[PDB]
Amino acid sequence: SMAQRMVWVDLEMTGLDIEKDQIIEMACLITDSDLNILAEGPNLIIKQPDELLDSMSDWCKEHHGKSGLTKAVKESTITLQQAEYEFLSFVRQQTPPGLCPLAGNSVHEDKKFLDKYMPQFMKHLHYRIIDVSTVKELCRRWYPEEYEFAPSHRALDAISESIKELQFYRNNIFKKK
Amino acid sequence: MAAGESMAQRMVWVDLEMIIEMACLITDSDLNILAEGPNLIIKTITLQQAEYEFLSFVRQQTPPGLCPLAGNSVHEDKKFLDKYMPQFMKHLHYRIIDVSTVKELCRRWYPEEYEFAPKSHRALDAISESIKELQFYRNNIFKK
Ligand SMILES: [Mg+2]
Ligand SMILES: [Mg+2]
Repeated sequence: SMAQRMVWVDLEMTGLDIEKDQIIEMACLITDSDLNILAEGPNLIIKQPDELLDSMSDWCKEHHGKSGLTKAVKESTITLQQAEYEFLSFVRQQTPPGLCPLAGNSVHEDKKFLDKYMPQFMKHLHYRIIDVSTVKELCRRWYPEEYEFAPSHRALDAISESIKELQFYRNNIFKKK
Repeated sequence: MAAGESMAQRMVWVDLEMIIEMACLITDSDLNILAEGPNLIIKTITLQQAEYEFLSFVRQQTPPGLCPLAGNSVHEDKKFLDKYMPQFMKHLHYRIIDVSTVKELCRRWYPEEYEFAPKSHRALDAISESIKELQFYRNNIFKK
């Protein structure tokens, strides 16, 4: 039951460089094994210095500017430690320790950034992941017709769409019972 | 399909076992093995030479940036390779085909079929087992 819950997480960062870039937005949801959303967790924008934001890549600067994320990061007073406190408290109240997997689209990158910057949060979770993008690639290869009809760079919207994408895959390309 | 799409839908299967043994091969979109790559030992050669070997192989086998890494819990292997074989990883897509994801989905949604699924320490045998496991999943829990 609770051991089969999933911890869905999406991150927005200043870039892909794990050695230099930081987390600027994070959202978390808790679903059961049937993808029913059980709990909506914190949706936080994490304060980061102005120099890193002004030094972002062209893709990151353009997109995080058009979405208003850069201005929100400039506006935020939430540190990385406070964000980890909130997320750790949420998952500790929602999941049993060490049994539930991270979930999302290409969530291995999010797992890299969380292992580096939120290690206690990741210590609460299982080591396996549920990568929706794996199912996406398998659907693109084996079910192109269904893939064509499958369903803002902000964390909450992205993770909601990830859950819906996996639900579409289960409804359309997995064996009916 | 259009010319080149079947090649763009190939998979680069890799496995690493800890002295580190590393093996790699290529499958088509239907999991048929097309070519076997190097099977190397790194700390009988150096990391840079082994990276060159694997990169030359995947250059001969997949178009740049289009094909994903594949394997069981391949995210850990990708974490290692992004740091120690970055030129090899730059040839690959950023998405992965994690057989462990399908394994978890089968355990949750198809437990009866899950009890029948396939489950040495050499990397090539691990790749073979991962391919057979994904094929079992396609045969038994995916839409006919
Ligand atoms: Mg995402
Ligand atoms: Mg996003």
